[PDB]
Amino acid sequence: ERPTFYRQELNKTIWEVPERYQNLSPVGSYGSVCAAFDTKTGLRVAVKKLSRPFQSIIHAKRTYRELRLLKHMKHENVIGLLDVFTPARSLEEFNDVYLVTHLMGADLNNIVKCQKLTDDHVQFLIYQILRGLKYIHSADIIHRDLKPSNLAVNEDCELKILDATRWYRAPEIMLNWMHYNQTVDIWSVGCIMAELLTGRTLFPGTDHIDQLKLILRLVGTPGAELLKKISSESARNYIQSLTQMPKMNFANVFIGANPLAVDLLEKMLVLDSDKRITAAQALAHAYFAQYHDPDDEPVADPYDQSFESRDLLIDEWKSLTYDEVISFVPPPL
Ligand SMILES: Cc1nc(Nc2ncc(C(=O)Nc3c(C)cccc3Cl)s2)cc(N2CCN(CCO)CC2)n1
Ligand SMILES: CCCCCCCCO[C@@H]1O[C@H](CO)[C@@H](O)[C@H](O)[C@H]1O
Repeated sequence: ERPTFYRQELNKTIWEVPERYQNLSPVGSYGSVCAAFDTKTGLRVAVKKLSRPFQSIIHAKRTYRELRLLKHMKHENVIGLLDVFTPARSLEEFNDVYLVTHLMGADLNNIVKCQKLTDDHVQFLIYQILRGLKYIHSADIIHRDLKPSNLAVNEDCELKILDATRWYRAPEIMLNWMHYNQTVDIWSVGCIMAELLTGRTLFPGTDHIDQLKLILRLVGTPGAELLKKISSESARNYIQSLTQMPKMNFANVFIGANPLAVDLLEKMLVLDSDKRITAAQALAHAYFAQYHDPDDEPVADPYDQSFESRDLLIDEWKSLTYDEVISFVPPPL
């Protein structure tokens, strides 16, 4: 039943892992991650030892959250769990949690290299992002922090969504709006897509307020219909005092780009989050003609997020985490 574990010192703690995982090699330091080779599967994997997983109520809930989330994600364009383990033989000894994923070799900073991608290559990368987003959103989950560094790719350009840092952020998050919808991630995708087509950051704001300034120069100041939906007295009054800027014509901003790409960008980067295109709708858009397949753009099982409202003791989060470790089933090889 239980695999045989071995001990090895790695970034100044004692890691303890099943024999199947060979040649651990630190690559990052919440938790440290080593690259490794999984002899059972012939896969190169990332093994993450969680740091201080049950040191406080907050740590324990965070551990449980991360485990719950990774266990739920089962989709080609989203990072999944290959394995989860502990050296512990019972709940009473349970102090350590290790998570295992595919070892991703690069992210979308490394692929762009600040040089333009071809339009065919942007189609394939954005398609995959949207395919992953459809899945995530169908589980009633919002990513909230999509950016090139959270987008990992292999050598065949197969992409997985993972989880300056303000450049890809929807204006309503910059404003602390608090009732975010799923199209915040769509905003992020438009920013990424722009950058891939042009080789340049769309909105490289220097500071917080500068980020909003650059955003408004592209998409115009709020229209009459948007203004009706703003409950904040301070926001309305400040917005009403700005010199009204015209939304720019994206066709005369993204010069020589596929006009289908431009049309899609217009539908993603609408100031009004209620009027942004959804991921499912973006997949049906003619820009993705050569990739779109309704038979193979799957949705997720319902994801039970009720734990998030709960205030439980360290030992209760720990036992729930231990239940999740014990129930884990490896994906089909
Ligand atoms: C930090 C790092 N990650 C790499 N790949 C990763 N794949 C999966 C990872 C991972 O974190 N998964 C994961 C997640 C996402 C959540 C929970 C649990 C887990 Cl386990 S991290 C590669 C890499 N390289 C450094 C630079 N190069 C040397 C240059 O000569 C080689 C490549 N560096
Ligand atoms: C000065 C910069 C103006 C930014 C305008 C923010 C537009 C965001 O769009 C708004 O998103 C809210 C948050 O989810 C929704 O509740 C509103 O219905 C929607 O119109």
